[PDB]
Amino acid sequence: EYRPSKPSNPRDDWKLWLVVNPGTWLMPILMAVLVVALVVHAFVYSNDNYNPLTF
Amino acid sequence: EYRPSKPSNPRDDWKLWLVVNPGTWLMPILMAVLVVALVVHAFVYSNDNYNPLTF
Amino acid sequence: EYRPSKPSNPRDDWKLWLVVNPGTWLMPILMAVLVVALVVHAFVYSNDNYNPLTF
Amino acid sequence: EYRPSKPSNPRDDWKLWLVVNPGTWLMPILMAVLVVALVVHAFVYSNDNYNPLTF
Amino acid sequence: EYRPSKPSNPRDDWKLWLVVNPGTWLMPILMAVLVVALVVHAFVYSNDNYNPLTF
Amino acid sequence: EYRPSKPSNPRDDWKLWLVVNPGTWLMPILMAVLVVALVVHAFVYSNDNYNPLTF
Amino acid sequence: EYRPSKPSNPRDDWKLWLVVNPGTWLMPILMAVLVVALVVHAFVYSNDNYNPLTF
Amino acid sequence: EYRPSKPSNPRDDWKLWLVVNPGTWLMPILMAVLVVALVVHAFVYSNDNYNPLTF
Amino acid sequence: NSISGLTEEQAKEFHEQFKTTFTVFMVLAAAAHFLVFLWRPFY
Amino acid sequence: NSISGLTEEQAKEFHEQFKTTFTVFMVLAAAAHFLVFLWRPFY
Amino acid sequence: NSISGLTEEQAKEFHEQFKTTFTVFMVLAAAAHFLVFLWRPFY
Amino acid sequence: NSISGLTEEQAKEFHEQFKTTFTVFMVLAAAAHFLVFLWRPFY
Amino acid sequence: NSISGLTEEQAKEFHEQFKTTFTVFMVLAAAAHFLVFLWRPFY
Amino acid sequence: NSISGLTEEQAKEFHEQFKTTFTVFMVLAAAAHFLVFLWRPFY
Amino acid sequence: NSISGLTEEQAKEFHEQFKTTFTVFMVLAAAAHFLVFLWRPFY
Amino acid sequence: NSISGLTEEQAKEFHEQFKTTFTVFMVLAAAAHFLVFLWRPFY
Ligand code: BCL
Ligand code: BCL
Ligand code: BCL
Ligand code: BCL
Ligand code: BCL
Ligand code: BCL
Ligand code: BCL
Ligand code: BCL
Ligand code: BCL
Ligand SMILES: COC(C)(C)C/C=C/C(C)=C/C=C/C(C)=C/C=C/C(C)=C/C=C/C=C(C)/C=C/C=C(C)/C=C/C=C(\C)CCC=C(C)C
Repeated sequence: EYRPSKPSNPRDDWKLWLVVNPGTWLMPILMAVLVVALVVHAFVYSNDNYNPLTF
Repeated sequence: EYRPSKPSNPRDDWKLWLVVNPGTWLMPILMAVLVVALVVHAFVYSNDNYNPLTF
Repeated sequence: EYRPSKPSNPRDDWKLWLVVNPGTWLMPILMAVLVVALVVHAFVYSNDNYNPLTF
Repeated sequence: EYRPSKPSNPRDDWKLWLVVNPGTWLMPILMAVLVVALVVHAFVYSNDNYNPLTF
Repeated sequence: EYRPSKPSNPRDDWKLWLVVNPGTWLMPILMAVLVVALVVHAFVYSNDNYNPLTF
Repeated sequence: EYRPSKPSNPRDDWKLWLVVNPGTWLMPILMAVLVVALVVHAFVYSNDNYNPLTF
Repeated sequence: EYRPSKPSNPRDDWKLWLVVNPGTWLMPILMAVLVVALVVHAFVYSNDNYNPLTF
Repeated sequence: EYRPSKPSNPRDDWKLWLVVNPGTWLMPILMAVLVVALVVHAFVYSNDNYNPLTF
Repeated sequence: NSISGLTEEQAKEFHEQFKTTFTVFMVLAAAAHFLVFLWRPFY
Repeated sequence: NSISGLTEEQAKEFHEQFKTTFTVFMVLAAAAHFLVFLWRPFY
Repeated sequence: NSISGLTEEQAKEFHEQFKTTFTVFMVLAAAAHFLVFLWRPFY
Repeated sequence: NSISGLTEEQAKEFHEQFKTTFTVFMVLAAAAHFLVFLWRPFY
Repeated sequence: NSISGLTEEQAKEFHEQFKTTFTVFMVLAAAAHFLVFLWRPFY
Repeated sequence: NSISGLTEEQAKEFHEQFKTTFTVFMVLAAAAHFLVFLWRPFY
Repeated sequence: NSISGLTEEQAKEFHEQFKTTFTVFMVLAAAAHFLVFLWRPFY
Repeated sequence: NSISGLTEEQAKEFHEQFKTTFTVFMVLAAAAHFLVFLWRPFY
């Protein structure tokens, strides 16, 4: 029956927003990225060599 | 009464999206995978031998 | 008054989906199972004998 | 004015589902029980005497 | 203007369910109590004197 | 244009429930207070001098 | 096209509640502040010098 | 077919609120920023040199 | 026009079962505390 | 047309029970602090 | 007009399966406790 | 047609109580900091 | 008038795929346990 | 027909206050960093 | 009348992009594992 | 009849801003990695 055409990326990337409503998901996406930044900082900051706290 | 036919995978895999609305679930799926990547990194990074922090 | 018949399992197992809408619950079920796998890995991986990090 | 009759348990137990919609609550109930099993395992597994990791 | 009468407890306790819909809140209430039991167990179990793990 | 009159507390306190629907918020309020009690207990119980575990 | 006038604070502060419905957000705001108080207490209480537990 | 014009920032920044309803998202945004402040404080405060607790 | 949406009759019937179950939970908890005290005294 | 949807009468009746229960909670908490102080003084 | 929205018949049928599954879960848990006790006694 | 759904009058009345309660919270917090400083100086 | 809203046919079709996928997951998990046991025996 | 449901006018007015508050937050944060640096240098 | 609400055509189109992106993610992950193994062997 | 509810035009306009902001975030992140490497080399 119906066969989908192969998508071309990044040309077709905008079609993400035909699935994902950014009204609902943009802030959760940005919060998810913030969580990653916090977790990465937690690991790197924990090494005394890689943190600014020198006093 | 009605007996379901045996599905063929991966041919019938697209039928996941007849159950799971990707409008609702794509971002949670990707966040779940991100959480896995963070947890895997937490375990591996914790080993000093497997992390780039060398200073 | 009305008395329910004894169910036969696994014959009647499909009736779970007459109660639980997989549209709502399939992804949470799979995420719950993922959480179990992460927690099991956390315990087992924590033992140095059972993890691949050998360098 | 109205006085409720004393319930008889377990005879009247099925009336739980007249209050709690299992469509909404069955999966959360099962996830809650899973969480208990994980927490119990965490405590017991933490004792080296009670875990299979022997290598 | 309107002045509320002093309630009599436990006689008026059933009026909780005129505010709190148990359809929504009974399972969360029971899960909250479960969480308390888990936390209490975590503290008490952590004392080696108060746990059954003796092997 | 319109200027609000200064409220008198505790006389005007009942007006909280004109903003906050206790149908939605009473159980979350009580759960929040429970969380505080658990956290306070966690800190105090952690001191061996302030816990009943004497065996 | 339309250019917004510069707001005057604190005169225009009440306009927060034209954006944020306190019916939805007052309890979450107060819970957020409670969480801050718990976290601040956790840090300060952890210092033996700053806690009342003297026995 | 349709090609979007390149946005100019910060001139077009106000268009965020055409996507993100601040009625829903302002408090979560502010809570997210609070969480960052708590986490940053947790790391910095943990260093004895950078905290006021001197007694 | 109750806040919960329950009738008086529903609230009273719900409360009657709640009290029954709560009472049994408390009796069991009391028994548990008694046994734990016999096994390992506290205070 | 209240933000909560409650009538004045509902808010006042709710508040009256809240105050009663809150008061008993606080009295019990005060008693608990008194007993804990007798058992193990603090400060 | 049930709080859940279920009919009596639905609640009873649901309960019948719940009891069946719960019973098997408990039997399996009992077996697990027996085996763990043989492997590593507790108390 | 406010984003929140509140009228101007509701927002202003809400804000007036918020400010009152916030002010008392801050005064109490200031007193708490003063007492804690007397008990255990910091910095 | 199912609690889930699914038809019998939908529930049965859903269940058939669930069983297939579950079975493959379990077979893979069994293989994983076999390999891990060869690599590092447990018990 | 905006995704948020806001009018252009609402979005612009919201943005104007956001920018004002954000600016003051950043100025205060900058002052805080200056003071903390004087108290305890970092780097 | 799908459980998700998607048409067959939407599900198939969605699946086609999912597979494409998933495939690239897996290829990148495989490359990452290769590089990490060269940098720090495991097992 | 999009899954998201967005028009093609809305999705494309949204994507155009997303790409712009994402690009600046990545450039800043790249600069941050460069500076951190100068301050404290890694690997
Ligand atoms: C830690 C020190 C002691 C110990 C001291 C105590 C003490 C003291 C108590 C417990 C209690 C419990 N302990 Mg213990 N316990 C120990 C070690 C364990 C171990 C273990 C791995 O070693 C486990 C798995 C448990 C497990 C349990 C649970 C069965 C129970 C908490 C239930 C609950 O969550 O209520 C909270 C959750 C809810 C209320 C949610 C709903 C749960 C159900 C639906 C309750 C409805 C009641 C209904 C009427 C039951 C009808 C059935 C029949 C009449 C029985 N204990 C050791 C030996 N334990 C408590 C108990 O017995 O409660 C009665 C209790 O007071
Ligand atoms: C840690 C040092 C001390 C100790 C010092 C204190 C002090 C001080 C206090 C407590 C309080 C409590 N302690 Mg203690 N406590 C200790 C060890 C324990 C142990 C244990 C495992 O050893 C347990 C299980 C507890 C348990 C408890 C709870 C019963 C209570 C907190 C209830 C709550 O969550 O309020 C918060 C939750 C809510 C408000 C949610 C709703 C709960 C219910 C519905 C309240 C409604 C009130 C209503 C009017 C009650 C009517 C019934 C009858 C009139 C009684 N303590 C040791 C010995 N404990 C507190 C208390 O007594 O509060 C009154 C308290 O002030
Ligand atoms: C820690 C000390 C012991 C140990 C002692 C015990 C004891 C004692 C018990 C377990 C139990 C379990 N253990 Mg163990 N266990 C150990 C080490 C492990 C390790 C490991 C990595 O080493 C793993 C992965 C597990 C895993 C498990 C699970 C299979 C099980 C908990 C299921 C659950 O979450 O119920 C809670 C979750 C739910 C109820 C959610 C729904 C789950 C399903 C759908 C249940 C429906 C039942 C249905 C009728 C099943 C039909 C299928 C067939 C009839 C089988 N154990 C060591 C060796 N283990 C428990 C068990 O066997 O339960 C039966 C149990 O009592
Ligand atoms: C850790 C070092 C010090 C200490 C130093 C401080 C300092 C400094 C402060 C506190 C504050 C608090 N401390 Mg302390 N505190 C200590 C040990 C304790 C112990 C303990 C177990 O030992 C406890 C239980 C507490 C408990 C408390 C709370 C009563 C209070 C935080 C309330 C809150 O969550 O606001 C945040 C939560 C909200 C705003 C949510 C809503 C709460 C209510 C509804 C507020 C509305 C205000 C309204 C006008 C009140 C009207 C009533 C009357 C006018 C009183 N402290 C030790 C001795 N503590 C703070 C305080 O006093 O705040 C005023 C404060 O500044
Ligand atoms: C800790 C000790 C051992 C180890 C012992 C085990 C054992 C034993 C097991 C695993 C399993 C897993 N391990 Mg391991 N594992 C180790 C170290 C690792 C490391 C690492 C960083 O070193 C990683 C990344 C992993 C990762 C994994 C996952 C691939 C897998 C758990 C999947 C899951 O979440 O199921 C739960 C999540 C879900 C079910 C959610 C949905 C996931 C998908 C969609 C499942 C659908 C199935 C479908 C039919 C798949 C079709 C595709 C093809 C047929 C393959 N392991 C070390 C070497 N590992 C488990 C496994 O293989 O499961 C099959 C397993 O039994
Ligand atoms: C943010 C969301 C809304 C808004 C909603 C509200 C609401 C709601 C309220 C206000 C209130 C105020 N708003 Mg406003 N407000 C907004 C935007 C603004 C802007 C701006 C330029 O954008 C400004 C200038 C203001 C200004 C003000 C103040 C006039 C007032 C708060 C006074 C106060 O808290 O002290 C500052 C207090 C602190 C910074 C904390 C102090 C704690 C101290 C430091 C404890 C430590 C002591 C201890 C000893 C430590 C040792 C010393 C240390 C080294 C310091 N708002 C936006 C539009 N605003 C409040 C008000 O009007 O009250 C009457 C009020 O309730
Ligand atoms: C850890 C090392 C240093 C320290 C170094 C710093 C540095 C550096 C900073 C702080 C900042 C903060 N520190 Mg500190 N701080 C220390 C110890 C403390 C202690 C303590 C228990 O000892 C406490 C309670 C605090 C508390 C605080 C907060 C007041 C503030 C973070 C607010 C926030 O959450 O923004 C994030 C949350 C939000 C944005 C949510 C909304 C909050 C409100 C509504 C903001 C709106 C702004 C509006 C215009 C305000 C109008 C009012 C008047 C103009 C004032 N610090 C020690 C001494 N601290 C930060 C700050 O000052 O920010 C301005 C900051 O940059
Ligand atoms: C810990 C031991 C090794 C290490 C070994 C590995 C190994 C092995 C892997 C990673 C992987 C990752 N590592 Mg590493 N990594 C290390 C240290 C780091 C450090 C650090 C602070 O030092 C950071 C920030 C990272 C960061 C990363 C991420 C870029 C990536 C996980 C992405 C993810 O979340 O997928 C999960 C999240 C999602 C799938 C959510 C969606 C994310 C996007 C949208 C994916 C869509 C794919 C799409 C087609 C991309 C198109 C763009 C271009 C074609 C590139 N690594 C050290 C040196 N790292 C993984 C990877 O490369 O995946 C490809 C991987 O397999
Ligand atoms: C730990 C070792 C190093 C360090 C190495 C790095 C490295 C490497 C990086 C950071 C990055 C960051 N670091 Mg650092 N960092 C250190 C110590 C700190 C300390 C501290 C207390 O000492 C703090 C507070 C920070 C804080 C920060 C953030 C400003 C930033 C992460 C933002 C984020 O969450 O993106 C994720 C969150 C989101 C994407 C959510 C949305 C955030 C906003 C809205 C982004 C939109 C972009 C838009 C175009 C901005 C326009 C404005 C102007 C053009 C600037 N660092 C030490 C010295 N840091 C990262 C960065 O610079 O990113 C650009 C980065 O790559
Ligand atoms: C029409 O008629 C109707 C409507 C039907 C009538 C019916 C009415 C009914 C049924 C109506 C019921 C209404 C009912 C049950 C009310 C019940 C009300 C209670 C029980 C109040 C209780 C509050 C308690 C608070 C706030 C507590 C704050 C604590 C705080 C902040 C501590 C913070 C602590 C720290 C940070 C320190 C941490 C230090 C460390 C970690 C060391």
